[PDB]
Amino acid sequence: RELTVGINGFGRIGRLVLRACMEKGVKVVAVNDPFIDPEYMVYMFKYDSTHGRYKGSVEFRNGQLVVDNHEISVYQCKEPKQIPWRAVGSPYVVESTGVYLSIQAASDHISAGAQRVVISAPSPDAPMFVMGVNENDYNPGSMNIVSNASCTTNCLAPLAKVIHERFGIVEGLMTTVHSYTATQKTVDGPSRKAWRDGRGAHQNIIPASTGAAKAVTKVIPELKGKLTGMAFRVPTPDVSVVDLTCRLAQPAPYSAIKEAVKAAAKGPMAGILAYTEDEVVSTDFLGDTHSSIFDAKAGIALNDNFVKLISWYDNEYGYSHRVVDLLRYMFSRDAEN
Amino acid sequence: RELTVGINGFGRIGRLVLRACMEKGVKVVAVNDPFIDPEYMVYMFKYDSTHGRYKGSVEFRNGQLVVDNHEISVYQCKEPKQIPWRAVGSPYVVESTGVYLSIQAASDHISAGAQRVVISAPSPDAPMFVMGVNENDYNPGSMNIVSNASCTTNCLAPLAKVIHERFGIVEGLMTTVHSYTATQKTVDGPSRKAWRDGRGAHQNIIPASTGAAKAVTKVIPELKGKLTGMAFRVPTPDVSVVDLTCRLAQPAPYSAIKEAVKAAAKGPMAGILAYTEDEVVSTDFLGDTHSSIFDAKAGIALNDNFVKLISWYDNEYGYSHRVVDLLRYMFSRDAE
Amino acid sequence: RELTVGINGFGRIGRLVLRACMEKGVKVVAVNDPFIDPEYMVYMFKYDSTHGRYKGSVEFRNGQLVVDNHEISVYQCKEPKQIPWRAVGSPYVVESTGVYLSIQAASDHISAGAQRVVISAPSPDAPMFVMGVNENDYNPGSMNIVSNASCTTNCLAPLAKVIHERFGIVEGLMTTVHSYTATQKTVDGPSRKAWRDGRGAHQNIIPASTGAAKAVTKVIPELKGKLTGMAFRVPTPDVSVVDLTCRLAQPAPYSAIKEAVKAAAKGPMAGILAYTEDEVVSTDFLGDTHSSIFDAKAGIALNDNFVKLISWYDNEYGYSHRVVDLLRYMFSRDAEN
Amino acid sequence: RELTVGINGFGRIGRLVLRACMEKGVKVVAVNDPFIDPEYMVYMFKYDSTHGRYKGSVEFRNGQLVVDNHEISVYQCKEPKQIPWRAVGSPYVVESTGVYLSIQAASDHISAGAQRVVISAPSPDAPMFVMGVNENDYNPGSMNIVSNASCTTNCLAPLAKVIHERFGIVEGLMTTVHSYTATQKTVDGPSRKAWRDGRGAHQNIIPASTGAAKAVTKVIPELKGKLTGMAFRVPTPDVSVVDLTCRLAQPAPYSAIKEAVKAAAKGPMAGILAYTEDEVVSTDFLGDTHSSIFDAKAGIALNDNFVKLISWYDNEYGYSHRVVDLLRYMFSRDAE
Ligand SMILES: NC(=O)c1ccc[n+]([C@@H]2O[C@H](COP(=O)([O-])OP(=O)(O)OC[C@H]3O[C@@H](n4cnc5c(N)ncnc54)[C@H](O)[C@@H]3O)[C@@H](O)[C@H]2O)c1
Ligand SMILES: NC(=O)c1ccc[n+]([C@@H]2O[C@H](COP(=O)([O-])OP(=O)(O)OC[C@H]3O[C@@H](n4cnc5c(N)ncnc54)[C@H](O)[C@@H]3O)[C@@H](O)[C@H]2O)c1
Ligand SMILES: NC(=O)c1ccc[n+]([C@@H]2O[C@H](COP(=O)([O-])OP(=O)(O)OC[C@H]3O[C@@H](n4cnc5c(N)ncnc54)[C@H](O)[C@@H]3O)[C@@H](O)[C@H]2O)c1
Ligand SMILES: NC(=O)c1ccc[n+]([C@@H]2O[C@H](COP(=O)([O-])OP(=O)(O)OC[C@H]3O[C@@H](n4cnc5c(N)ncnc54)[C@H](O)[C@@H]3O)[C@@H](O)[C@H]2O)c1
Repeated sequence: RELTVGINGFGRIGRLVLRACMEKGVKVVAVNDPFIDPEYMVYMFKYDSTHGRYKGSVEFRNGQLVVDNHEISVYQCKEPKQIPWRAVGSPYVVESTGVYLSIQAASDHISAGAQRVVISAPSPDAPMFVMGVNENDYNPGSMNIVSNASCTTNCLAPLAKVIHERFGIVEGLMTTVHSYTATQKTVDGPSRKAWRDGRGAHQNIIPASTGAAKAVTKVIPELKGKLTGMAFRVPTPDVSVVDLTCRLAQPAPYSAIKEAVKAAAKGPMAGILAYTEDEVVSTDFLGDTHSSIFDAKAGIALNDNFVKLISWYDNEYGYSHRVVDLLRYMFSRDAEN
Repeated sequence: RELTVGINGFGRIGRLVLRACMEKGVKVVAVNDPFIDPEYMVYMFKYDSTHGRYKGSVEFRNGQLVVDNHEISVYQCKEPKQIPWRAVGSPYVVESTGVYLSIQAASDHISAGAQRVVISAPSPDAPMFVMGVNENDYNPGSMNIVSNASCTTNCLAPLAKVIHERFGIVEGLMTTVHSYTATQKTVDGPSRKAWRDGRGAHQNIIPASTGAAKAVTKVIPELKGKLTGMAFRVPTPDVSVVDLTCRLAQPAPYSAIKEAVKAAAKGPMAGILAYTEDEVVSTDFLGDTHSSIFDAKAGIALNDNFVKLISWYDNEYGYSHRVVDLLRYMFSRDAE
Repeated sequence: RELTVGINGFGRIGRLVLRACMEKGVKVVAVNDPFIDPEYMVYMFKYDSTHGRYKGSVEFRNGQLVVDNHEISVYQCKEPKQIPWRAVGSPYVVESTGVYLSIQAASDHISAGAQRVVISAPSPDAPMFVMGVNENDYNPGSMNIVSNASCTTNCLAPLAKVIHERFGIVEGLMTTVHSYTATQKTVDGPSRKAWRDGRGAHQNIIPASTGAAKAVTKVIPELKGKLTGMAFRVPTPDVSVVDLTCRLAQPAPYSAIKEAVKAAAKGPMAGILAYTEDEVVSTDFLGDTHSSIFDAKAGIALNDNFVKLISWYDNEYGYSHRVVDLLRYMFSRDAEN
Repeated sequence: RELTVGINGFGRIGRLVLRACMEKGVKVVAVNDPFIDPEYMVYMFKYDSTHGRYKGSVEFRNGQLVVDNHEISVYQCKEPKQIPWRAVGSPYVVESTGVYLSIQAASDHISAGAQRVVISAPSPDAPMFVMGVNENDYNPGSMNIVSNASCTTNCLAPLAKVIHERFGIVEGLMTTVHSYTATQKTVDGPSRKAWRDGRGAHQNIIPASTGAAKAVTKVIPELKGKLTGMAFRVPTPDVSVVDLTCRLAQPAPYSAIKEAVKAAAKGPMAGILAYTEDEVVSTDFLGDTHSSIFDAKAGIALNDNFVKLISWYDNEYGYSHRVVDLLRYMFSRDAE
């Protein structure tokens, strides 16, 4: 009768989800990754190029990963249907492999003994949630497979909600200037499904499609047809920034925009949306747990109804924190039985 | 009876202007830079981290830089009033130091012997020009000091002109995702006039100003109050991209946008504005001489009146070619 | 009765081998890569983040890649035994996939119709060659599967040959400061066989084992037991540098070392070993076709018998040129029938 | 009756020295930097691209920088002779500007009121110290201006001492693969005193000098003529690694090398020299306070008398901690 968590895919998100669970006191009972044995998991969790050394103890024994004296079972399965989730008492599962994105693909975790699945990416069909925006729409009795959307959606949606509710978004287009990720290549190589994404990640500014802005209209249905966008991948290893250009229905002097964002940050979006007026740059958000940090000085108003709003996000770390927040939220709701 | 060019500030722009002049047959008679001696100028011109080795001969002798057998006088002065422009026959001067941006600061070149000055950046008061957009407003009678605007302005203005003339820009905002430059720092250091610009250039996405925010509506006055924008400096050493989000007056389905850009690129803006449908990334424009290369596949439309348009530019190389094109244009008009 | 070439694995080396063949007038009859279709091959060959746009025409039609009007057959096979080399008249095959490194693995090309194979990497057992060092040891009648060693070996061996023959190498240890490659990761990810190599390539200086110095003693047997070394992978996308610290038998004033290197560069190692006294840095060798460029000003002599010698190499481009040179050499020798 | 510290040059080293002082309870009474005002110092100290946000409070008021409630006077002088060190009670001064390296240049601090000066770089003439190697040679009677050598010297000297004392270094040569620094350039620009250092720092592997080449045999005189080396600057923003290739007198099988380093790290060089057998890379040492971290698995031996030894260092952070350790050592010795 406590939340327990299983992680499938011990990657950037998977490992940082474990870090967040340790920080928040969420019990992780098992990790599955066929490419990382237990001894190697210790190394990959202990040392991080982006987020530093884990501040605590990491060891292995008895085929287990032991973090701050918490024993975590380690499985080595290539397919969700192979994973023995029943053995660790039917945990809530984070699907962070990147390759099981549909209800059908993720449902094999349920039949292998998972109580619920949270897909750590947009899904073509599983219901999507962004904490601070639409988590109340989760239904414990009808949804065992959900999605926590993307990092970009988690940055954009809270800001879009604040702005739309105060001023009215008539239409908006967004760009994210985004750090490279594990799907990209060190040098020019094959990416048949998205050719630009094969090009050397460290050498290039790379345009890339993203459903993340429209995704904000799955989580904020009033914005259907009113928001879309795209990405540029650039040579930084973490932290990204949303640039939202929108036309507003009611006049929105920039002072009124700042006040609305601050009010949201201090109140209902505390911990999700933050507000700064400092002269920040991307590294200043390494390790930041917010979904969206509004950059007051970087935005521009052409006029009272046409503005460019800028918001930062640690795409690895903020998102991993939201995965945990969504799990905890789901569990508190699922207690409705 | 012929165009001759002097360069003040033998930097990224100054050296690439000399390369462009060599490519386009324009005679450079002198280069001034107090921080680079002739023998050192050979090395800095011969080897380039971004644009490769100079394909030709580079030597020094008799206090001169010699490129492909052309002798270039080398001066070593810290202030424009010190430079002996009269000794090399009153050249047209490129002001590419970054620190003499006003008519007042640049006029010292004229009184030191320069025939004309082209400031290689936006100016608070000198008239600004973008080839393909407003060069015809140059008035030989009354403009001895001019500006070639900025690299971003040279990318944005040709595209904005095409879109505005075809569909009508009601309002627009732009971003440039821009390579780092010489004003930035390798590691966090002082930049009291722009604090974010001091932060390590290779480590950060850095919000910043763009010269295009102010310059674009000087060169296209009809857009005054309808367009501005900002930059993010990112960890690439050259090539940048404009992302222009605009609301349009006339219906602008994306097929019509593509046909409008193509027409401009094949016609009046040939050599200035190009058009691609290839799956391009920033390195694909290293050494491209165009001002603006419209990326058809990267753009997105929300609807027929609200669109995001993407256009690339080699911020060092395209702009340097435009400096040379402006000089040749001025010289031809000065014969009136 | 002309050299014809088949490429297996159209990667950094595979594509740059095709560029070199075009430059040198070597006929490439076919390319095989299961991850790159013909239309996508056009794109990957045309545009290069490191070496610029291909200067010529690239098109596809009739299931073929057409470069400067030369038609090249394109195959899409995952295993060497699947490739129809007989269909294109028994070419000499470049094995540049990175995954068929042994005589046994590469021999399937022979049974599929390849006349010879050149493995574009060190082999555990195929005989290895470095142009300018030991190519004369190739035997047309006994070797159908050979190796062109590695980029580092191709840089080190020519210099080591010059120095050993003039002064005598008593012992030497080398480091290569080397650009990242396709085997590395954009962000921290799994590399179970070599853990450091999983760490983000763009963020880190990464120590990495290399058999490349000892490899110089397979190609220069007199140096057995006398040379080994290691690598640091660093955040550049191409071009690397050898730093060889050696104790010499005969006194070797640095002026005598420079003269020996120059004599080799102007004479028997022309096109293989070059010599500069300019104030060069890594980008200055992008596109350089030499195996080894000796940096006169960067080296140090502690004394007449103990020195550190520095030599540059474009690891992608120089090596790709040597693959072609070795093919042409093999073919001229194989004419012995 | 207590150590007080003044910092001249509030740069990478100056700010990280203030961080180290805050961590180690050392009182900083003043900071001087003509290029950073108090309000700007708050920002530059609070936010760090490499080492993260300062974990504490940072404010300005009354012309002062206030860190965790400690008031620090802020001066704005361009020359040491201008700095009012007497106003803050004759502090021990860190000279971390990079431009006052000689006894003669640094002595102006003494005549302006400094009790002592620690130059944060090798000096042509001031006596140089490496903690764990030769600090005992400091003579309070006769050394008011000293140097803490360089970061590479602080990595190399402790390891060289251990190896030489155990096995005897016959001869050695070293390389440091070193992160870029503030002296380097974002894009190819002028560096007339060291041409390769002008080339774009983020694009290139750059051969360069290391302060350790000359400094190591000043701090370990027994190695004079037996050790020198060079650097390659590469595209990382912090952390560097020494690669020491030496011929040894006594048999040195690699197991014995490991036991010798371990013994030093656990004993007399605790906090200075560390020892790891983990599969480490450069980022793993961000924020490490040790001078030298021996990488057991990365090294290689050709034979029992010829070996290559690898040791890491956070060039910014480890060195800044050593500056503070040297100041505290000097202060304790000055009580004699
Ligand atoms: N990195 C980001 O910024 C980010 C942010 C939000 C969401 N996401 C999403 O999170 C998911 C993972 O992203 P990542 O960045 O962590 O990628 P990653 O490549 O770092 O991690 C994927 C992990 O999954 C493991 N794996 C692969 N196949 C597996 C399988 N069949 N079974 C079990 N494990 C398998 C890999 O070995 C690896 O450790 C993706 O859907 C991604 O879109 C990423
Ligand atoms: N780099 C770009 O992308 C780009 C593009 C368009 C325009 N610009 C503008 O061009 C100008 C030069 O920029 P850059 O990127 O070439 O900078 P840079 O730092 O590379 O070049 C400036 C050069 O001026 C020399 N210099 C400095 N002070 C001088 C003086 N007082 N007198 C003579 N020479 C002096 C320097 O030694 C250096 O060689 C700036 O105004 C910049 O805004 C830059
Ligand atoms: N890049 C260098 O600096 C360098 C230099 C010298 C030698 N090498 C060696 O050359 C070889 C290739 O290196 P690379 O850098 O070009 O790697 P790469 O990853 O860029 O290229 C490998 C190519 O092989 C293809 N491939 C993968 N599996 C295949 C298969 N089963 N059949 C056919 N094709 C397949 C991939 O799709 C890819 O295009 C490796 O052995 C490498 O060690 C690399
Ligand atoms: N960065 C490293 O890894 C490192 C390590 C060890 C030692 N050092 C040495 O430390 C010194 C500082 O290096 P850094 O990397 O901190 O450089 P830096 O450029 O970051 O810092 C120098 C600071 O001095 C200030 N300054 C410049 N001129 C001044 C003057 N005349 N008076 C007062 N302040 C002035 C600058 O505004 C800047 O804040 C150099 O001697 C360097 O060799 C650097």
